[PDB]
Amino acid sequence: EHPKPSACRNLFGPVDHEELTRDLEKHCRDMEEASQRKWNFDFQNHKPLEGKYEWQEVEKGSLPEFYYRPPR
Amino acid sequence: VPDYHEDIHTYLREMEVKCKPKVGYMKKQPDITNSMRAILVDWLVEVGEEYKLQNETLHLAVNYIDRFLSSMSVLRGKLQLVGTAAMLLASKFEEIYPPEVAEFVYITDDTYTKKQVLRMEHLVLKVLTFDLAAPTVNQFLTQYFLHQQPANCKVESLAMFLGELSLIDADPYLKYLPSVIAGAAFHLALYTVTGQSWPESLIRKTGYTLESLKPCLMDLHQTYLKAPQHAQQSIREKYKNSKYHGVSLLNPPETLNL
Amino acid sequence: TYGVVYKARNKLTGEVVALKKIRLDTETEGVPSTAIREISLLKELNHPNIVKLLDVIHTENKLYLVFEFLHQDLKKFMDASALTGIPLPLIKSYLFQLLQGLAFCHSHRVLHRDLKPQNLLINTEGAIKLADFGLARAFGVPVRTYTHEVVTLWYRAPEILLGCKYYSTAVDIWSLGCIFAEMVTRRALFPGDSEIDQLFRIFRTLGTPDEVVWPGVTSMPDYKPSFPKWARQDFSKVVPPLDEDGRSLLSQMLHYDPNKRISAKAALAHPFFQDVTKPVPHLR
Repeated sequence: EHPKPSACRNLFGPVDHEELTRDLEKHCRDMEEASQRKWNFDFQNHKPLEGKYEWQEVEKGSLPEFYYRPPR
Repeated sequence: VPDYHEDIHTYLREMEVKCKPKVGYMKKQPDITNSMRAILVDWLVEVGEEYKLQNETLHLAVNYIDRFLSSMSVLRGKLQLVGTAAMLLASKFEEIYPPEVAEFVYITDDTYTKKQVLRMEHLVLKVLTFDLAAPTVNQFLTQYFLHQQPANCKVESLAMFLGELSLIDADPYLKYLPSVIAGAAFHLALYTVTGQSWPESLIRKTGYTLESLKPCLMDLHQTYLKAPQHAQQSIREKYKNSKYHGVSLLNPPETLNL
Repeated sequence: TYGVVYKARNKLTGEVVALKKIRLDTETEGVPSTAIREISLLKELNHPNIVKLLDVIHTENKLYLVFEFLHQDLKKFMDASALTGIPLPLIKSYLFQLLQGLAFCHSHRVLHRDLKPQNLLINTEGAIKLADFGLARAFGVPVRTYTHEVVTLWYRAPEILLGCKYYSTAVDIWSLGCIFAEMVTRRALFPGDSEIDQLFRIFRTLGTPDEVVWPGVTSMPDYKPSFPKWARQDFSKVVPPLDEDGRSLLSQMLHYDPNKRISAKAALAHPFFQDVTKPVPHLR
């Protein structure tokens, strides 16, 4: 089918794809600090950054299964 | 649940103020006008009717935009992106089977790529702080419905119509809390079809009296009386069908004695 | 995989946080519904009987949730305590605590679904908290949420197995009654292999659901009159080590009528809960 009659309708003409992409990207990678420093954890690549918090490695045993439950 | 109903209503009343947009937030926006928000919400309704989406999603979706546009700026071009991402985030909370992203991209006539609808829902979920559960004008009429006689048809459908007509116009419905808009909607359809005024059961439970809804009633009647001449006619067509008792064709009442 | 969890204690006299990682494919539907729903419904809830979602962070392809740390789930604790059995004061404590959390959730418009004993978390202080809220779905009234049959089989209400159109607040009460009746004897009451045998295991104890006890069963879908005429088992044998007070509460909370099952806010004033104090378990 030639696309749905009522729903398929462009609203505000053309847009700038490149500017839109960089605007989204900036803010996407801007989300840092005040949490990366509050939890003093390098959340970008799962790295236990040094600080007051004592990040430790935990085996799957001796721990509730709620913390490593795969999504279903 | 008649055991927990009082507590649920009190919690809803308390939460209705946190999940609220700031009044007059948009005139500050330097690219968009109310004639654009009305168009966006119209398109939202048209999409919702052509995907068999639940009526709770729409009321939720237009809420998120109201809590987004008043917190982070947006240009004219990517407003449809905000609307599409709002529908995507609302349907993944209230619908049993959320539609796929490719379908939403197909809806907007392939102007936004699949990677473009995302990275916006990425943005929306953090400006709202992941507080998606927002009380709205559907969740309040539901509580008020079970006190307008045990059996009364064509009341729980015109009231929904008057609740949905609220979202189209920001001015002046962006001031009243959802609990007052719902109360005005419930006491307009009831007077339209049955005759009885604001029930005594819900004037000692919600605390509102029929005097403290007069602004809401006078705001809602004008929209009721002009809906056939509005520039965005999709909700009227949506409720023209027999699923909702065809109340969209009922004659609006002329005058009130409130 | 290897570092599947990064449990981080605090040095500045703080609580213990744990990291739950969710990997985002970012190819279809964006973030999954099972994450959005849990994140949204676990921030409005703040009770001393619920896990606290301390923090949420969302990166370009990963989503971290910082939870409070609770030592031992109920399943492993009761597996290790099967030899001696759960002491009566301890189960009294673990009932007076979970009922509070369930009542709080129900009064907060949020509905829990799967009260598996693996979804209940205890710690060394004697506290207990509801853990998994992924299947939770806000209702407002029980006539808003539909049916999808996701909850675990051994803890389905007799109304859910037969097929309904809307949930209620009695599903959680039924599951809670099953757990209560199940920790006294340390045996899952109704371990059916499928829905049909689960139904046939339910009827064996509570008697065939005649219209006298259940007004709305005859017209219920997926109900048939070609059902065995099993008797109602005497409760003195279903759970032997219960006191005189506890006879009634297990029977009211295991009732058939979804509008009769005793509400959680009403279960705390039942004469069973008269002298409850919290001891400490076997090192959690």
